[PDB]
Amino acid sequence: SWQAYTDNLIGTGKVDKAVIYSRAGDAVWATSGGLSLQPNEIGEIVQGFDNPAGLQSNGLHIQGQKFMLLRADDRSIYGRHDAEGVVCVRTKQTVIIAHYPPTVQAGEATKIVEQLADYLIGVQY
Repeated sequence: SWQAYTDNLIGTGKVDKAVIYSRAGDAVWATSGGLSLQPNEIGEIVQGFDNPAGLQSNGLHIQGQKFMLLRADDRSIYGRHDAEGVVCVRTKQTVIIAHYPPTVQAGEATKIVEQLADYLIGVQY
């Protein structure tokens, strides 16, 4: 029920768009809210989990829009563009990317996406 995860994320209202890619970033397993990434944009994000150097320099591009990297480790990468942002989290088999609008506080968006990541990870995904 990959679709249930993304739908339930946007259902919370803390995230307005979300996509679950395979870890390799080569397959869309679920999408909600029409978030669309170009093949190279998803390639940059996937790599960034291992080496955020590039993302620190050029920024995160989501649908052509540029997001500044804020935080980045082996599992999470957070970005911002004015009052809106993007949360990218890598699990064992997927890469989740979610967008939150200006009407939402980064802390709430982040927490809800991270909680899905906790769930999938504890279940081998």
